[PDB]
Amino acid sequence: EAVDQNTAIVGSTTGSNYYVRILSTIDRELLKPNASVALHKHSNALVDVLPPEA
Amino acid sequence: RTRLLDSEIKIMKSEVLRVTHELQAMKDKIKENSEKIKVNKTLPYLVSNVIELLDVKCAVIKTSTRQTYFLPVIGLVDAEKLKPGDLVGVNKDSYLILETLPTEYDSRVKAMEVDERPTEQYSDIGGLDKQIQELVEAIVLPMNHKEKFENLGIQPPKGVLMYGPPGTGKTLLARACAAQTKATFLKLAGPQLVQMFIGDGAKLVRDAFALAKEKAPSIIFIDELDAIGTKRFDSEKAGDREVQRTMLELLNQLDGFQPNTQVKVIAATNRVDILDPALLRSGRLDRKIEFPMPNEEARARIMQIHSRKMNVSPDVNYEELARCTDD
Amino acid sequence: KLLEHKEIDGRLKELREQLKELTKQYEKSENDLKALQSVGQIVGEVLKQLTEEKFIVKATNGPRYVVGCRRQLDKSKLKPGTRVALDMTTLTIMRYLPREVDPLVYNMSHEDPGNVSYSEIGGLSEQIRELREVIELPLTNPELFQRVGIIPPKGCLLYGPPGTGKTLLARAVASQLDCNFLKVVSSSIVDKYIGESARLIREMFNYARDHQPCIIFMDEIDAIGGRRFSEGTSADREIQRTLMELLNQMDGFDTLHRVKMIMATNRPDTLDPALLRPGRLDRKIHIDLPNEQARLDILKIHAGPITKHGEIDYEAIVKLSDGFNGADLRNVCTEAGMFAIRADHDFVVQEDFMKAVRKVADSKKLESKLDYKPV
Amino acid sequence: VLMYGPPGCGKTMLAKAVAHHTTAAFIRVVGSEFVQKYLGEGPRMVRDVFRLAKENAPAIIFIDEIDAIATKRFDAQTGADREVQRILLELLNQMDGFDQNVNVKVIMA
Amino acid sequence: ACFIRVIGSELVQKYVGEGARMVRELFEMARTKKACLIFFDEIDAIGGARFDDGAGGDNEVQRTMLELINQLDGFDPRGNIKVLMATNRPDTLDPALMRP
Amino acid sequence: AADKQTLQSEQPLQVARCTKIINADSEDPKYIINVKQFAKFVVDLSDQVAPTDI
Ligand SMILES: Nc1ncnc2c1ncn2[C@@H]1O[C@H](COP(=O)(O)OP(=O)(O)OP(O)(O)=S)[C@@H](O)[C@H]1O
Ligand SMILES: Nc1ncnc2c1ncn2[C@@H]1O[C@H](COP(=O)(O)OP(=O)(O)OP(O)(O)=S)[C@@H](O)[C@H]1O
Repeated sequence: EAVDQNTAIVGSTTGSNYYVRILSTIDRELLKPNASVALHKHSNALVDVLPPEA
Repeated sequence: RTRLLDSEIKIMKSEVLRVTHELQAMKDKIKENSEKIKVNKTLPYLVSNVIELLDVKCAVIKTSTRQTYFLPVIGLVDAEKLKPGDLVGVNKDSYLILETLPTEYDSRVKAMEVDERPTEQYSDIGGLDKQIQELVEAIVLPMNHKEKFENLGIQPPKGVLMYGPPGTGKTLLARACAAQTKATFLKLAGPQLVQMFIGDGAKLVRDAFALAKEKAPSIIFIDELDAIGTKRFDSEKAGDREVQRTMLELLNQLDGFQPNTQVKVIAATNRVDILDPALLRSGRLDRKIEFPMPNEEARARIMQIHSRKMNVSPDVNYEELARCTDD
Repeated sequence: KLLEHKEIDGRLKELREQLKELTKQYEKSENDLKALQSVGQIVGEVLKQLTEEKFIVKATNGPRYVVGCRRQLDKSKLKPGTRVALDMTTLTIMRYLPREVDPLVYNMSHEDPGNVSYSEIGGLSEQIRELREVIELPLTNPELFQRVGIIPPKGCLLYGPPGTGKTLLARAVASQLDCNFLKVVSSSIVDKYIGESARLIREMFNYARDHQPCIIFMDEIDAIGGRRFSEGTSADREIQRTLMELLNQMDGFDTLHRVKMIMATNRPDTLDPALLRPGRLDRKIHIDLPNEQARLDILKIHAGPITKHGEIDYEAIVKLSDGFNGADLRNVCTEAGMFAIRADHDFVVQEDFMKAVRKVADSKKLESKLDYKPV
Repeated sequence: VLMYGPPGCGKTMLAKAVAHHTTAAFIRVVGSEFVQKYLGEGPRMVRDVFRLAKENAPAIIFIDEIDAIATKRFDAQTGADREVQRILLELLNQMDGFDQNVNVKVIMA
Repeated sequence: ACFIRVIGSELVQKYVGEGARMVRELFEMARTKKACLIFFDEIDAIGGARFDDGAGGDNEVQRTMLELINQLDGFDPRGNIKVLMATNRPDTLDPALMRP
Repeated sequence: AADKQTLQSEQPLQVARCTKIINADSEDPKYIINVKQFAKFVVDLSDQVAPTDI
C-alpha cells in the first residue's frame, strides 16, 4: 500500500515488511495489486515494477 | 676425472633444491597449514550436506541451515573420497569443503548394538547338540575360514532358521554365539519393524546393512521375524501396507540383488506357518532347523544347569525329576 | 674409479623422489591455498528472462532477484526451468549447471555392481533370446525398426514363484549393456508425505529424459502399484495417485527415447488392469520352475568349482529333485559340500547331494500357493 | 470437456493432435502433483495457471486429469483432508461455473 | 520410614538426557539414604521396546532407559534400596531387565 | 542506581551462549552442539574450563 505521495509500503521476499520512499519514475497507478516490483539490496527503494510473473 | 665434478656440483644443487623441496614443503606449509589450522579453528566449522558433485571437481553444498552453495572448486578433499548425500564441514566465510564428518550413523542404530554381551558358555545348551554342530558349521566357520569353503569351492551359507516350541531355547543361541564367538554382535526385534511412522523401515534395513557392510563380522540376530513376516492377502479395504514394505525390503535387500558375505542373518521364530514362501526360499534363510522338545535327559541337563550354582544336596535323581516332567 | 657415479646418481634419484612426492603435494596444497580465495556460489533457478541482461530468478532457499550473467555465459541457453549459479556478494550469474540429482537417485543408481553375463544362467534360452529382442536391439541399432518403420516397443514383466532369479536375470542384463542402469527396489517411494514420491519419480524421469540410453528396473511393485478399488484406506489413495504418476509418465505427452523399463514381480494379479494394456508394457513373459534339462544344466553350472571324482550321479540328483531354482541348486550344492565338510571330506562325495535333496525337499513343507497367473 | 473409455483407447492421443493443430498457447499441467504439503499450495498452482492464463490470452490452455484427486466423496475425515478439501473447493470455486474468456477446454479423462 | 513416589511421564521434558539427568538425581538420592523406596509407574513410556527405523525421534526415552539399566542393576548394585515397577503388561519390557 | 557504576564496568565482560550439547568424539573433548534453531556443530572448548563436566 501507499501512505502518501511517492512513498509506500512493500513486503519482500526477505520475510519482513517495509515502508519505502518510491521515485516519480513509475506511473502513480501501476501499483494496484501486489505486483512484481524491484527494490534495492542495501537501502530498499523502488526502481521499477513488472506487471506479469509466475 | 670430471664426471664426479659435474655430479658433485649437481649434488650441491641437490642439497640446494632439497632445501627448496623442504622450503616448498615447510615454508609454504607455514602459510598453508597455519591458515588451514586457523580455518579449521574458525568455528565448529559449519557442518553441512553435499547435494551433488560435478566434474566440469565441482560440488554443491547445502548448509545445516538448509541453504545452498555451489562451488566449482572443491578444496581439501578429493571427488572420490566424498560422495553426495554426506555430512560435510564447510567454512562459514569462504564456504569451502574442509573435512568429512565421521558421524555417518543413526541414533538407535547405535543404541541397537548390545554392548554388555552376557556370557553363555556351551555347557548350557543341552539336547540341541546336533543343532549346535550344524549351527557352528553353518555360521561360525563363515566367520573364520572362507578358505575352508573355496578350497573345496561351494559357498558360505545364507541365513539359518531357529524354530520349535517357544521354551526349548532360541535365546540360547543368541547369548551363546555372542559370548563365545568374538565377532560384532547385533540383534533385531520384530515390533521394532511395526511402526506408526510410515515409510521408514527401509531406512532401518538398508542402514543396518550398511552398518554390517562397515562392521563386516556382523552377526544380526533377527528376533520374532514372524511378527512382520505374514503370508499376504488379496482383499479389499482390509490390512496395512508398510509392514509389507519393510518385509519385502528385507527380502529385496537380502536376496534378489547385491549379495554380500559381510552379513550373517540369524532369525528365530516360534511358528513358521505364517511366514511367506519368499521369506525362506533358499538364499533368504538357507537352513530349516527344527528344535526337539527336550526328550528326557535334556530337561534333566538344563534343570541341573540352573542348579549349578545353588546348594544341591546329593539326594537328587535328575532322571526321576525330568522323567516325571511330561510336556 | 667409477663408484662415485652411482653414489651421486642414487642420491639424485632418491632426492628427486623426495622433491617430486613432496613439492607436487605442495603444489596441490598451493592450489588449496588458492582455493582459500574461492567463493561459494548461490544455487538457484531462472524464473524468466526479461531483457538482454535482466533475469528474474529465485533462490531455492528463499528470496527472488533480477540479476545478470558474467560476459560469455551463453544467455540464450538459459531457459525457464534451468538450474543456474549466482555469485555470493554481487549475486551475479556465474554458471549454469546440468540439473540436480537429489542423491536418493545416486544411492541406488551407482550402488549397482556389474555381474557376469548370461553364462551364469540358463534354461531360459527362449526368454534370453526373445527378451533380448525386446531389450537390447534399438540401442544396438534402432533403424531396422526404422527399416520397417515401426516404433520400437517399451517394456515387459517377469513373474512366477518368487526368487527364481528374476532379479539375477536383470543382473545378467546389467552385465550385458553396461551403460545407463537405474535399478530401484521400488517400495521406499512413500516417505511420509504426499507429492514427494511423485517428485522423486519426476526427478528420475527427467534424468531419463536428459540421458539418452537409460534402463529402468523396478522390483516388488505390489507395494507401489496396487489395485484401484473404491477408496477405503487413506494410505491407498496415495498409492492410487502414485500409480497414476506411472500411468501418465510411462507414456506421457512426449514418448520416451531409449528409456527401457524392465519389470519383475511376485504376483502380477493385483496390478491394476489399466497397467495390463500393451504399449506400456509389451508382454508378461513367464519364468518357470525348472524342468529336467533345465535343472541339469543349471546344476552343472553349480557343479563347477567342485573337488569331485568320477561319481557324479546327475540323473539321481535331477530326478530325485522335483522343482528347484538356480538358488535352490545353490542350496543343494552348497549344503552337499557342507555335508562333505561335515566330518571334513576334503574331496566331494556324491552321496551328500542326496542328503541335501532330503533336507531341502523336506523343507518345502512350508510353502504353498505356488502361482499367481496374470490376466 | 469430459472423456472416458478403457485404458488403451489412445486417451492422450487426442490431446496430442489437438495440441499439434492449434496455434494457441497450450499451457499443460498434469494432475497428481496437485497433492502437496503447504496450505493452499495446489490451489495457488491453479490460481497461478489462471492469472497467467488471463494474462496471456483466451487462447487454449490445457489440463488432463479427473481421477481420484477430485472424487465426489466430500464427506470423510480420512487423511489429507486439508488437501482433499482445498482441492475439491478449488476445483469447484475456480470452475465458478464459468470464467467465459480463458482456458479453452480443460479436457478431463 | 522412607518413600518417594515417581510417575513415569513426569520425565517427559523436552531436553536430551534431562530424564537421564533425573535418573542420575534419583540414584544419587537413593544412596544418600538407607532402606528407601522410590516407586515406578507408567513404565511403557519410559521404554522397554527398542522401536527404531530411520527417524531419530523419541530418543531421550531411549538413552534415559539405557541410563536406567546402567544405574539400576550392574555397576555397584542396590543395597538398602528397593523400587517397585507398575504396569498392565509384562509385554512391553526389555529382556535386559528380564535379565533373570 | 545502587550498583550503576559496576554495571558500567560489566559491559566489557559478556560471554556464553546457551547451546545444548548433543555428543562428543573420543580420545579428546571434541563435543557436538546444536544452538537452538540454525544448525548443528562439532565443537571444541576454550582452554580455561573443565573438559570433564561438558
Ligand atoms: N537353556 C535355557 N535357559 C534359560 N531359559 C530357557 C532355556 N531354554 C528355554 N528357556 C526358556 O524358554 C522361554 C522362551 O525361550 P525363547 O524361545 O528363547 O524366548 P523368545 O526370545 O521369546 O523366542 P521367540 O518368542 O520364539 S522369538 C523362556 O522362558 C526361556 O527362559
Ligand atoms: N488407435 C491407435 N492406434 C495406434 N497407436 C495408438 C493408438 N492410440 C494410441 N496409440 C499409441 O499410443 C500413443 C498414445 O496413447 P495414449 O493416448 O497415451 O493412451 P493413454 O492416454 O496412455 O491411455 P490412458 O490415458 O492410460 S486411459 C501414441 O503415440 C501411439 O504410439
